[PDB]
Amino acid sequence: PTKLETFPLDVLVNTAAEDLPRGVDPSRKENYLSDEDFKAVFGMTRSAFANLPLWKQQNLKKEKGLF
Repeated sequence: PTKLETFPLDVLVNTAAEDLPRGVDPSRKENYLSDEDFKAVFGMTRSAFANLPLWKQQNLKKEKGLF
């Protein structure tokens, strides 16, 4: 599929739900971070993060303003 559009970390964290770009799945904001931002925010690979239980992915994101 087409490579996902990336958005700055500050935009994904600080945008009202109603104003979120239509192409962003609000439950998977991490997928729209650049690889650099994902690494800075989570400190692990995308696949390692995806292997954590869903509730743990969400809980980590909540504190980080991404869920």
